[PDB]
Amino acid sequence: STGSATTTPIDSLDDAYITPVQIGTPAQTLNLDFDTGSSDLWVFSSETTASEVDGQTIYTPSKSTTAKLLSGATWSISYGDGSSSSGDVYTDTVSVGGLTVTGQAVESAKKVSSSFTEDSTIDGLLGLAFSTLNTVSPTQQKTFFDNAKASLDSPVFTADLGYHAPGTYNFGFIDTTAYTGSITYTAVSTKQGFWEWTSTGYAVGSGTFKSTSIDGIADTGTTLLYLPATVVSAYWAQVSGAKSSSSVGGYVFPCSATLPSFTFGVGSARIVIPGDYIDFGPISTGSSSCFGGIQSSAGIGINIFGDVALKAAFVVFNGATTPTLGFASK
Repeated sequence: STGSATTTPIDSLDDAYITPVQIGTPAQTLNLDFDTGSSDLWVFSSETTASEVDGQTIYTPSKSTTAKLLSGATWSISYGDGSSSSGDVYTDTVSVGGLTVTGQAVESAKKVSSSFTEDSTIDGLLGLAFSTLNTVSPTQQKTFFDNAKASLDSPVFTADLGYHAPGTYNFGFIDTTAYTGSITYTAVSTKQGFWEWTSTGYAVGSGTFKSTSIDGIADTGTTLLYLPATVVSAYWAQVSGAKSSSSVGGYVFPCSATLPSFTFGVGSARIVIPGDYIDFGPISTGSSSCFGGIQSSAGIGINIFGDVALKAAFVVFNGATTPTLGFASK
């Protein structure tokens, strides 16, 4: 089997991407944030505290003839950005782009943090990291991909995120028309539950490539590119007037600037992030100070190849017995 679904930016900045997902019988379609940095499929629901729902579409398990309470199971998750959610668990039929999993754990939110409430466009998350990170207790549950894998034509999914445009998540096949050149594959460590890999270095603009190992995670659920402070300083030094602002929470730059590109290495291959992908717009409405899309990972404890990086590539998440990651230009 295979599946293919379009993923759409939630706003003009590409702050996140939403993908429609069919849950239950008859189908209830929710727009979920596919997140290769976590491993829970959770949704706003009829059980979510009413004051914490503001415009989201909810899953109502009582209206699904295939929903079953997973007795005694609860979940609770906290994300790197400080947001969180928790609740109980149903199993139900879940389909993405024509690919169907029966008996998928659907984690129903009883509580969500303010950041989730305040974002009316995201109805929940669909985790695509390794199932070892799943938070369901006392019986850990499998991700949608893990459940689908054996049935897929090939045990892979691909992320093809757009810049200020829709893109595609495919399951079970590699669309050879969706990228240019070849796909370069690179080793993955699953030790921390992430799609963790080592970039071979970077360049800023038309500058020389610096060969240096940068361990980090491929994370579709993180907006920005978080890299070591040395790398980030080298980038922003090429933008007149750019500075790190403790009050804003990262590097800012004059909105009048033209940003240089940023290149990262994948083995001997190179992925070029155009400068415009690094512009996250005014820090507040009407400001001439703009927020940067490359930020320091210092104090995160891990480097994160988030959407800024991934949307410059066609990315293969290869879930073979020994997982790997592939990157192609596009």
